[PDB]
Amino acid sequence: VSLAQVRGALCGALLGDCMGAEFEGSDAVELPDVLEFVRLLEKEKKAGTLFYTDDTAMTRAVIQSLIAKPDFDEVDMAKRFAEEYKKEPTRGYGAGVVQVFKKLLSPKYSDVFQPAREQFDGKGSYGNGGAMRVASIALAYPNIQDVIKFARRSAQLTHASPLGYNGAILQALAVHFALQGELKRDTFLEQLIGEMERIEGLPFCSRLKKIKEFLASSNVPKADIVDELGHGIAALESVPTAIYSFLHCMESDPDIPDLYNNLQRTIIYSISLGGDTDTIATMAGAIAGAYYGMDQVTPSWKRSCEAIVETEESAVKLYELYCKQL
Ligand SMILES: N=C(NCCC[C@H](N)C(=O)O)N[C@H]1O[C@H](COP(=O)(O)OP(=O)(O)OC[C@H]2O[C@@H](n3cnc4c(N)ncnc43)[C@H](O)[C@@H]2O)[C@@H](O)[C@H]1O
Ligand SMILES: [Mg+2]
Ligand SMILES: [Mg+2]
Repeated sequence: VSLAQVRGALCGALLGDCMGAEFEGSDAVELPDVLEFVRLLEKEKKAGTLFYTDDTAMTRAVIQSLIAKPDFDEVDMAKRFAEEYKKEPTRGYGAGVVQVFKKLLSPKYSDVFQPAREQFDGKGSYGNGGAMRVASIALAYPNIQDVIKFARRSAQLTHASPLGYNGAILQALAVHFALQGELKRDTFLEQLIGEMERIEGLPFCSRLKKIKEFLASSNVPKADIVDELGHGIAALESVPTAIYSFLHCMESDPDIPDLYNNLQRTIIYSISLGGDTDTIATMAGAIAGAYYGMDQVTPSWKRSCEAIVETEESAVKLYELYCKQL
């Protein structure tokens, strides 16, 4: 695993969040809007015109916890989540998860997992908020067993439903396997299916099997992807879609100009799917970034993003943590 890959993953996550943010929840977004957006963005004279959202706010909190406590400290991490919320509450947090932060900030809970368990009448959140921030677990911990147990724990601080935390594990594993050289598309899916069959044993495996079917077809319409995989706030309806976006964009897409590289193509395609665009693109962007590396994060794109320099600095620190774990 190279510095290029860790850098790529975090910068890809940042780009996906920043670029996807203006379209999130849009019923009307289609590819022409996204292509226009990109060509305008590339000519913007001022840097830093795209602000990040909760997806990145929580990512940065995860990273600062991993650097402060590299053996993984869920109490430290919970505190950083709640304090980040308190400091910048308008970044775009889910309507449910705010109550978790409020309870963590209160004196009443000793068990930092207990607020999450109380969400949605004790069923817990099945939102994608655990998955949107989880990439860095795969960037800090080379051992897959660590990736799984820490992805799960980091997610369970807000997402107590298995759909929520298994979605976070799935996203962490997709980044993990993308880091392993440049696996062939079919090997990558086989790796993910193998792991999720064990973990769920099966909603996420079902979606991964559909993905295998889609990848074996040609010219699959957006509507079929949306209808079968989803583009929603639920982890089940967003994490597989992000994985699909990444795997699809390993090859040319006839509607996206081939002057865009694979990572750019992945982000554009993700956003073009509509729905939860900042989170699907932040997840697909983390996976693509880990896979292709920083070579595909172009200067005109990355300069557009709030906190790019801090993000690059944090990628160097995560890389050193990863190397130390070896
Ligand atoms: N929240 C948004 N965007 C909405 C607009 C934001 C607006 N601009 C603002 O500033 O307020 N995006 C971000 O949140 C998503 C991830 O949310 P997370 O999973 O962290 O949130 P939460 O746990 O609150 O769940 C989200 C919603 O899912 C439904 N839900 C979840 N579990 C449920 C359950 N067991 N039963 C019923 N409903 C459940 C609820 O509708 C929750 O409010 C990302 O997209 C991020 O970008
Ligand atoms: Mg957001
Ligand atoms: Mg979102």
